[PDB]
Amino acid sequence: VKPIFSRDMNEAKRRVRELYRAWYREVPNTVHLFQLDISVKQGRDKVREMFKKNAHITDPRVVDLLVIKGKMELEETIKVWKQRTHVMRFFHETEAPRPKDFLSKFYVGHD
Amino acid sequence: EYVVAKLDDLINWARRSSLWPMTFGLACCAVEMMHMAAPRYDMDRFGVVFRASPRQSDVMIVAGTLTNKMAPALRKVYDQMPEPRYVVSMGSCANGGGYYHYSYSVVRGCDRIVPVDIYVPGCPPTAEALLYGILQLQKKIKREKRL
Amino acid sequence: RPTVRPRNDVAHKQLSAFGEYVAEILPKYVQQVQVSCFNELEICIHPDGVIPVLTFLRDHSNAQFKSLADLTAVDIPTRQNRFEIVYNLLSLRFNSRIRVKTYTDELTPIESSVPVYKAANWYEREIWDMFGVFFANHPDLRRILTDYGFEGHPFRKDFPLSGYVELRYDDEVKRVVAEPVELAQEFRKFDLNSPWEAFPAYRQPP
Amino acid sequence: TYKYVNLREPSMDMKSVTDRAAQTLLWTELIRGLGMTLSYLFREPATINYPFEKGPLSPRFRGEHALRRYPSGEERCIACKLCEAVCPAQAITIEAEPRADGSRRTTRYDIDMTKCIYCGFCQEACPVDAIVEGPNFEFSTETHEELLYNKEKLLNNGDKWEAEIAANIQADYLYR
Amino acid sequence: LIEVFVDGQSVMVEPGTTVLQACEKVGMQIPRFCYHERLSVAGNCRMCLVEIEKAPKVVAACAMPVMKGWNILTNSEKTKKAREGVMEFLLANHPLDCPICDQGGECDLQDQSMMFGSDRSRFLEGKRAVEDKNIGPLVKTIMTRCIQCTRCIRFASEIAGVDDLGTTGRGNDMQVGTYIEKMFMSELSGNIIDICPVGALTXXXXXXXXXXXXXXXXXXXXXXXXXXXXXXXXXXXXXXXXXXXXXXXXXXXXXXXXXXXX
Amino acid sequence: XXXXXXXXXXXXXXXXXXXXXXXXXXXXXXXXXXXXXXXXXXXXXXXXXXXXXXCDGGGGALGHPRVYINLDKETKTGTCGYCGLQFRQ
Amino acid sequence: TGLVGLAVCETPHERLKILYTKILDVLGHIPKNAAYRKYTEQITNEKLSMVKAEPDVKKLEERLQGGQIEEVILQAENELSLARKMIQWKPWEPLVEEPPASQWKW
Ligand SMILES: NC(=O)c1ccc[n+]([C@@H]2O[C@H](COP(=O)([O-])OP(=O)(O)OC[C@H]3O[C@@H](n4cnc5c(N)ncnc54)[C@H](OP(=O)(O)O)[C@@H]3O)[C@@H](O)[C@H]2O)c1
Ligand code: SF4
Ligand code: SF4
Ligand code: SF4
Ligand code: SF4
Ligand code: SF4
Ligand code: FES
Ligand SMILES: [Zn+2]
Repeated sequence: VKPIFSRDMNEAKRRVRELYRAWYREVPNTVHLFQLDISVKQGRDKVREMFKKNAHITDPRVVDLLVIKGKMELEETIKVWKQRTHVMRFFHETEAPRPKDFLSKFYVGHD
Repeated sequence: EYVVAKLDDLINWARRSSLWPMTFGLACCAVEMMHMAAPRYDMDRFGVVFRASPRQSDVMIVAGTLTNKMAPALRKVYDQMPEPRYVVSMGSCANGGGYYHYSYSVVRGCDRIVPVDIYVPGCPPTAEALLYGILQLQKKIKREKRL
Repeated sequence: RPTVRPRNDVAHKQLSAFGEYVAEILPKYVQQVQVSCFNELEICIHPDGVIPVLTFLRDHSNAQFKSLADLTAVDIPTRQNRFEIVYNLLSLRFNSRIRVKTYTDELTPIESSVPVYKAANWYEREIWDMFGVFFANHPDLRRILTDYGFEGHPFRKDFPLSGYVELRYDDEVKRVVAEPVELAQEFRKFDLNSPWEAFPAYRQPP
Repeated sequence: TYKYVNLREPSMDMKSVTDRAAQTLLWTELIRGLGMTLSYLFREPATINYPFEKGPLSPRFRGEHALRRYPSGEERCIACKLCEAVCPAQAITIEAEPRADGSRRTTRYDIDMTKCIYCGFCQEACPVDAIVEGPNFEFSTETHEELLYNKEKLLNNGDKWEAEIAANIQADYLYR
Repeated sequence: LIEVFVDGQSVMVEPGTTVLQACEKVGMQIPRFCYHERLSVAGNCRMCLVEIEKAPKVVAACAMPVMKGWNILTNSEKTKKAREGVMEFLLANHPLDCPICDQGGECDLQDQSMMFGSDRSRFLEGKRAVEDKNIGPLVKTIMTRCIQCTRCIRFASEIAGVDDLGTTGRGNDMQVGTYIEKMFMSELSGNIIDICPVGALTXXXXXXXXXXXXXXXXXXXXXXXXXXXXXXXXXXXXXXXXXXXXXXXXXXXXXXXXXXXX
Repeated sequence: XXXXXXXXXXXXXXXXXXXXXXXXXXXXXXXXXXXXXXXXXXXXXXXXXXXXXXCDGGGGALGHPRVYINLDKETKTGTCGYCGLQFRQ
Repeated sequence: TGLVGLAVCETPHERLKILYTKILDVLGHIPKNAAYRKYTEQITNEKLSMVKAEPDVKKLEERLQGGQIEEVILQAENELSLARKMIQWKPWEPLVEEPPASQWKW
């Protein structure tokens, strides 16, 4: 069909599963080889919240592009690349962070 | 009382004599930084030595443009430097992004990564104007550790 | 005209022969649209087969190009199909410049030019970086000009010039260089666009 | 055009082989290379010490920005936003208000030195010739705040360089 | 309806349709100075001169209708020789205000010199200046910058109601002023500054505050005065200073309220 | 003229009960000399012979585009767009 | 004598004749109605006549090459690969692919 991408509907879901195992094994390895930073358990919780935002699945075309991107930004650790605890860090350290409420945001006055 | 005030100037004279800068080739500014070596305008062995080295050097010149890729890279160089360290932001890109600025990749100000003591405003920072940056650094060192 | 005209058309009819010669083969698979203006030739190619077009012009008895050197891509949101990957080709034996274009939206993968041209793989990484177009059967697709912790694709007209992650503080944390801060200085949006049409003949009827 | 870099066998037989072998057995050409720097040592060096001697320049040179004025008082800048739009760095900002009564010449006038890549474009785009680039080198600060130029003021303080600017512009009208 | 081809392409038009009105259907805008939207059709400039397929003299677009099936070219050889010439006549007696002038980019005459008129040179020596006309609150009027046309003259007579602007002389001395020293009435005459193509009549409240270059425009309906819709407001960093009338089909007849303009 | 401590130059306000201004405390703030445009009125008005006069700073050397100024009204003298120089008769 | 390129300048005649006769047969396997066979054949036959007439002359190498026989041999070496790829992937013989959307002007 058009266009190919990589997988058709059901096959695209199992490509995410293979991607999930490869990244789950690296988070204990990126403590001793990289840096302690936060925690091994807290690093694994960062994985689950990342896939929840990506969880929609309507077409295999969108899913396949996420796999290629998932084998790049999460690949920035496996083959040993320089980051120095600045790159590949997803969580905000200095975030305020803002909340969504008609009493909290309106008191600060924004938009 | 009199010996205390005069000995402090003698330690400050040691840095007034010689300053070893870092040779960062991260700019068009770096070619003008190579004009400091060019005989017509020289601080070479007047104070400047082009040996550089990441650890032995006292001064580091941030030459021009810095990207978000080089932002963690230049920071770890600053940590390797000894305690008497002076940072010169030679070039308009180093001062706050001469060009680009509003761009996605270029870091604005350099002070967001590494604190700056002496600012040089010039894009093609003329070697004549570059001579001020080292001479002002030598003049700025006045008094260190009273008590 | 003495200073007003750059060059008179003389090789324009000679270059128009190429506009017929490749079109004499007449594939719906390859040819489609042939445009020739200002001593230059432009061809756009159907997404299904890009590699067979690139194997052509390479070698060939009539015209020898070989060098498929420089590789660009166009971002335009006017059409239903978004991106336009543009190949700039040069001949050493023949001494001529021809253009190869793609018309597809290419959010869905497109065929790679790596088996035909060796230096094409480095340019293919840039298109995946800036525009976000994946190349099928590509060896080593790695980020070059983008940051290691960069989200999205930096060139697309859908998002601003400043971006989302751009400002990098140091402040409170001893070693970690900041990322989530988003604010930058105000880029003044110029609304300078001249009234009246600039040139005749370029005007299209609604 | 062809020039050829390859020598294509300099040695042939007996006489041509021995001298090509002599330079590799001992040195000769290294001693000949030693003589190049030897004569280079004796000839006088072209060196300029900055606090006393000064380097060569030109009648038209761009450095630190300074806005000029008319011989009989009056600020020469007319407020157009002309130089604002040409500026490729967008370093120059201008907001204009009427001056007391009648005259309409500026209020906000900031030129960033954190920006500005130095073109002379603002010098060229100006119809009244307000910003004229003077021969400037001396500028060194502790902060960005001290470096970026305020609402005219410090730009108007370029009177110390305006005497040179008036001399330099006399070599500028009907260009060179 | 009779059809007549303009620039080879055929376009259907009404029997009493103007030449410039017929040009709009073919998607081509002729160089204008005397309006076609709402102001009455009048000559008194001869800029919109177009050459027919078989005609010795060029006819004005504002006055002459198409009527019969005749071919008219917009990018003709005679038209380009005309357009470059008339621009030179307009600028032989023009005071040169462009950097100081309140308009700059918004000025219609400024664009037409760049688009149509002769660029390389303009033969001129000695330009006449007119004395400043009296004006009340809105629009700081300068008679020198005025090109002496018929746009604001008919605006006071037809659109505004109360007539004030007219003719004062004969040659290159005729002013567009009121002749007698009297301030202009309010009502709806505040929109007269937006009508004029040249930088002669421009709002005194927002004069020299911001140029046309570097100003972000946004369309919004006015709160003050009922039945007011579509009015462009220029941001130009932080606080909005200039508000101009935006084109509307039914809500407003391309004229802002005097209370809303200030 | 100066308000409290800081001197006003080319129409500028210092601070409302000292809140905004804090940086100019250790270092002295800049001030343009004679920025009140007193030198504009100090120059004497030149007499005109013709109905319209052309203005120039100092030929093509000094930056002044040529503007013609009309003299018709007896009250209030006419001045050019670039200069504060006034003309009568 | 040696060529400037990495390809070794070997004194070999009729080597060009074998490769140019081989490619003519490959073209007459699958495409027949296509213009690709009809146009490429008459250029190759024109070049083969120059080789038969001129015996090891530099003027024969100067015709449509002018970079010796080594550059002309490279043109024949990749010609067999180009003909086989054109025979495998149908494009010249068949035309049935969909047309693009109506937009071109910028
Ligand atoms: N972890 C703990 O130790 C701990 C536990 C409980 C509570 N705290 C509280 O947290 C605070 C920690 O601060 P710290 O000890 O980290 O500060 P610090 O390192 O002593 O730094 C204070 C600085 O202020 C200057 N300074 C202070 N008093 C001065 C004077 N009279 N004259 C001149 N210079 C003076 C000193 O400069 P010079 O050196 O040049 O004079 C010094 O560099 C304390 O105030 C304490 O109440 C700390
Ligand atoms: S300031 Fe100018 S010379 Fe220096 S790096 Fe930036 S663009 Fe290059
Ligand atoms: S510097 Fe010149 S161009 Fe810029 S606003 Fe002033 S007068 Fe106009
Ligand atoms: S020199 Fe260039 S960058 Fe600097 S203010 Fe002038 S136009 Fe802007
Ligand atoms: S009316 Fe238009 S062309 Fe004439 S000076 Fe004013 S802006 Fe320039
Ligand atoms: S003021 Fe404007 S609209 Fe009125 S006559 Fe003059 S140019 Fe025409
Ligand atoms: S624009 Fe038609 S007569 Fe003036
Ligand atoms: Zn003047």
